[PDB]
Amino acid sequence: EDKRFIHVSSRSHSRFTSTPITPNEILSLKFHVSGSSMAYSRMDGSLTVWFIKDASFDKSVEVYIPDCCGSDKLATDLSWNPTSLNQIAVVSNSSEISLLLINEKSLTASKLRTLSLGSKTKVNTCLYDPLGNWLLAATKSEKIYLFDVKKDHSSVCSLNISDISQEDNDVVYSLAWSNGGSHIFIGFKSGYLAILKAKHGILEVCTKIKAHTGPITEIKMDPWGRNFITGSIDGNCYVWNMKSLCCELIINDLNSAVTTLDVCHLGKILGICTEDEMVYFYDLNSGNLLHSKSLANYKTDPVLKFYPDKSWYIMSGKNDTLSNHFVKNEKNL
Amino acid sequence: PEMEFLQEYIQNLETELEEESTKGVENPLAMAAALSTENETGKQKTQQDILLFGKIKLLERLLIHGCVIPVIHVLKQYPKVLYVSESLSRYLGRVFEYLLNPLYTSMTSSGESKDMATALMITRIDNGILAHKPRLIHKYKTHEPFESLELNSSYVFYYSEWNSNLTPFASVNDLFENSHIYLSIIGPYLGRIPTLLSKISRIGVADIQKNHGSESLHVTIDKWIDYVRKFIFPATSLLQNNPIATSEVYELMKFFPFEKRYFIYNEMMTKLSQDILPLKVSFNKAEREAKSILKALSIDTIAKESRRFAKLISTNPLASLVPAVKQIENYDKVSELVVYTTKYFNDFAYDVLQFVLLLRLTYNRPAVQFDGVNQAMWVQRLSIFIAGLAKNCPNMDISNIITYILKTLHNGNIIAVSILKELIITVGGIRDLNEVNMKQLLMLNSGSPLKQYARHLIYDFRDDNSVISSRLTSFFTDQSAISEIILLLYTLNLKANTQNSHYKILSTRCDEMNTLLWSFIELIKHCLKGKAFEENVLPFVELNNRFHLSTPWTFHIWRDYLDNQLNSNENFSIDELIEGAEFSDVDLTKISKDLFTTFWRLSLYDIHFD
Amino acid sequence: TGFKDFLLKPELSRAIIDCGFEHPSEVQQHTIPQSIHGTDVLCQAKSGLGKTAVFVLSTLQQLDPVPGEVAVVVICNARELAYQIRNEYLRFSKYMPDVKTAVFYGGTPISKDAELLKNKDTAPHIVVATPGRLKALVREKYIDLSHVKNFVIDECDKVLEELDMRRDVQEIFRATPRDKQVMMFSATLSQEIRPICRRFLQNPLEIFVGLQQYYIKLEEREKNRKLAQLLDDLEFNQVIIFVKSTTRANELTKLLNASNFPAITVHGHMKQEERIARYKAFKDFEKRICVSTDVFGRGIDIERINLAINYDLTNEADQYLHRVGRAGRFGTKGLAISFVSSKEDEEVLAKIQERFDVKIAEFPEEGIDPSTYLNN
Repeated sequence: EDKRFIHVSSRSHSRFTSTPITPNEILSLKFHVSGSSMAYSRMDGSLTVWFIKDASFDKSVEVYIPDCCGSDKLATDLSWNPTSLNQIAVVSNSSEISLLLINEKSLTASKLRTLSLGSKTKVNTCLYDPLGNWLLAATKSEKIYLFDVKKDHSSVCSLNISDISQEDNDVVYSLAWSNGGSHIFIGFKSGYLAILKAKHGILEVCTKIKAHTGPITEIKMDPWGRNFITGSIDGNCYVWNMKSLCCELIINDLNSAVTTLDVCHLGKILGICTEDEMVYFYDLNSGNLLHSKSLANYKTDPVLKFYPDKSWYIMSGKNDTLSNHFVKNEKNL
Repeated sequence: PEMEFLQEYIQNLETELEEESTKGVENPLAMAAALSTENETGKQKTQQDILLFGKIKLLERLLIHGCVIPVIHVLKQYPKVLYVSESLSRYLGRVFEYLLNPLYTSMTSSGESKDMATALMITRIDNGILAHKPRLIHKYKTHEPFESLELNSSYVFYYSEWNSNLTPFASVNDLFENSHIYLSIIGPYLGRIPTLLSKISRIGVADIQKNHGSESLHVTIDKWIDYVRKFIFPATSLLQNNPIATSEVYELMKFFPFEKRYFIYNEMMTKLSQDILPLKVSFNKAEREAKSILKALSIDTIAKESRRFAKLISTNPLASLVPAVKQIENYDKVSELVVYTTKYFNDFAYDVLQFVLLLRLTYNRPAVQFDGVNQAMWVQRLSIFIAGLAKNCPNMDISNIITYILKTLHNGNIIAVSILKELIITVGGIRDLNEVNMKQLLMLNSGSPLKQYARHLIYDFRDDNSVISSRLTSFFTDQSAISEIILLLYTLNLKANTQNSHYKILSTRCDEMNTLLWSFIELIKHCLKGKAFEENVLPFVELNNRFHLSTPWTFHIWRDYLDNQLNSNENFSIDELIEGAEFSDVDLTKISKDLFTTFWRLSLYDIHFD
Repeated sequence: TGFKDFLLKPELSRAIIDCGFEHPSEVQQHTIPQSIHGTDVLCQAKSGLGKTAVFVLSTLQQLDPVPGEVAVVVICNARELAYQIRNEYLRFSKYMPDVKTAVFYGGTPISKDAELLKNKDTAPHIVVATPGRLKALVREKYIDLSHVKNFVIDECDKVLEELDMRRDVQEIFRATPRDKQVMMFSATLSQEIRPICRRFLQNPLEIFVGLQQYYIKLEEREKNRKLAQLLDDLEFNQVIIFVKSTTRANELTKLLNASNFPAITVHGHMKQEERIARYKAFKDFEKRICVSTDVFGRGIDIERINLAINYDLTNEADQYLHRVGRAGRFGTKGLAISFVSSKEDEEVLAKIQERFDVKIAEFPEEGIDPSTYLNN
């Protein structure tokens, strides 16, 4: 366990005497279940996929490319494919669902396809199945779609949002696939938790429960399939089990709003990142509020993400934007 | 120990709670009461061997295995064997959760039947050869009753035949029979088992929805009206910080009349102190926690203190609201800080808040002051709180407050006038025309965007809060109150011409009630715009005949409605000029009705032009 | 509405209801409606009794809006008070879109202020300044003083006395027409300065001029523990803590900020720029607790304070009436708590009850009722 620094061009930007803003922003970060790739995305910078073979971080710098999704729009989130190792489903802001390939032998990145279903206003959410047999592209404005991947990317069915809930024009902040791949957990704006059945190609809602009274920010899942953890704009971060669909723990540490939730691959530590530049860690099987660490982050917005294979700690949060990787953190002081 | 030794450890622990419940010590572990700096001017170890070793360990190891019949026989003899260990209530909950889990999964069937298909685990894959391998667990046996799961292993209870004495039951007619036995032991103690309080209420909402039909809803609702009063709502008050498990109890309470919800809400504040002990300690733990937020309530720390405040009123609002309203009718500049918190309430909190506001408006106090020249200082401070809820938060049903306005105006009441007056100026943006410039006065009669400019200069916001003003009249038109308010403000103003109180007072009281009736008419014409207008307001062929409000008032409601029909069509033009009836105040025998009626028919929109 | 009974313009009487004033002072009762007619005024009154409210309401009725010409001139004493005149001139004129008001004081580049006055979108009809700055503008042809009809001299005794502040006020009087109205107000008007001041005026009008109290009888070391008991028992709006030193006053807020009572510090031995901003946030309801020395004993009007505790008791009865004159303003209820810790302390209250005829009773051991200082 020692502090080791992450070697991208973001550390060279701040090391020079450059005044105004050295990198710009971070939009999304997703892992493939292999646990060796990365989708490090920026706003006007570069979406940089990474492939480090054996060393900690100081082996090689793989690829940075600004002109990957074009030169006019940005990409909301980058979904990796569980079936194909060389496939990343990037969805641009306005009208592009393109599908890219990466090459290890060459310093380039090629594109396999760019399929689109028309009258696409803004698709901001794309995520594959945990087994990699479906793709639910969901707009926050009009309706939610459903495709496949095993034969090709062909549409099957779609559901309009106004049939799910009936209050007002609601925004879909975050939604999450089930762990078997058979259900959809979707998080509304007024604190509704709706459960949609997506077996193979049919999309129908089961029930809706009132989680709390705010925008449900994130929804994560337990690798042992006992429970699922939600976030909030309030201080609440409940833990709902699945066999009875009631609440078990309550993480009542209401000092700010909640922005980022992660779990561990063993399912022990819950990592909550708030808006006062304070991060936490907790326990799932143990009692309610039993911290292991709290860390004061600096003035800018951080992000938090856990590896799928072994417990290694990715935070961001340097002076403008840089990521930190904490090695061998089984104890963490 | 012995039995006469345990009964004197019970009285030694019951007195210690009541000594802390009444006044007690409060926070000696502060950095001001501990440190004092000025520059220039025995029986414990015996009472540790009562919990860990003895009868109490025997009485709670018989509940872990299966043996319930001796423990129920003991805890009916000596009920104050609780308040001793907190673990003896968790094991009457694990027994009761087994008897109800086959029942709970049958009513909420198709969700939980797919939730054994939802409860699946991730498979650990490999990077090199693209494998797909499941996870490897181990099954160990321990002496602790609750199931655990370590990094690589599970811990199951060793005594696998622990449940063979017990039997789960049928739909409802045994759950109403096995609860007088088990849930009368742990009476107000289900707050330590918050998952069991949701599963009984999720049955009660899914029992009314299943028995929806048309027939069995009068007895099926009165069945759960005695099951929530008896041991579900007193179990909610012994909850510390739990917003989600409190809304599940209210989801079964939405199916009740609002009259028998205010009977449960009022029972909790007279059975608070005169009755059962462990919620009397918990009602005094929230009143000293509500008052510790209203002292540290500032305009800079309100980002972190409003979420801390609303979380407390989401859990126990029978205790954290009667303090919090007492500092509303005394001090302002916290009324602007309370209504910023109210965006984070839940729907349980919005019902007691309407009950607490009705609790203070009817309390025995002098509403008028010693002389009569001023009303009071609370009646004008409470009316900016009520009118501040109706503007900011849209999820608060205020229909019982408006029903309080309607009935008390028949008696003649100064609080109902003062709540209604601040509702119009705050929610709507109606301003009075008695300070107005003469150049702006001619600009307010020309129907134009200049009319929209003349209200921008006089600060009369109507195009901004047009949504919030329509929601307020929606509560008036649901009870059909719009034709009742206009007749009540006119009658009370005319009834105030005979009261003898002072000489300068009733020259201002008559003027203030006159510009309230003008201010409510102007809210009607902005909201009920179109075909909805004629259904609520009374037609003036009977407003002048049945009632007798005088001729400037009758024409004032109706001039803008006859205007848009006369410029619609020529066939529409002939219709409204014949629309009339008897006139009590004027005789059309010597005044020429051609020129008389077009006086009141015309406005200043078409006399002057620039 | 007592200020519509000044028979003002309907545009000016609108914002006064939004300004909250309803009762005129005795200084405003005698000199404003005669200043509307256009004669000059000479006024003497106490400080903070509505002296500034005379000349704001009087000049907004008189001005005719002309594009790009000044009409009101105010000369003052310092850079701080001129910012206070600007904030009150705009408040009564929130509903007049044509009028404008800017402030001039030292420390600011004049040529950058010359771009402020030349551009017509910030060329006001009303200009307020200190004469240390307003002398410097006319000597380079920046502003013109030929269309002004109202002249205001506040603190006329304190400006005309110093000979360096006498030369700058004379050249502006020579750069303006004498067929004009000149307004002169100050707080202290002696018999020596009044033959000096009559040179600018033509036929002027002359103007010359409960609370529950308790004390705790305790010894020396129980009152740092009685502090955290009197805070967590009393339901307070805003509290002030009076310490007779500056060494104990800074040790207390570091003790209170870690006891989850956020507080601030304002007294002497500190920068005056910090003394204005820290006292502003306490009026802005940023924090509810402040400690202070005997600077804030006299004259400060903040009506949200109803609990004043005396950490170190006074030796006289003429300082104690000022510290508890802050709490319970204008009929409001308040509380006065004193920590008796010395031998000379008991003699102070023994002369108080015989002079002010007020019975400072004994603190009851059961505590006070919660309904005698809220309801009663």
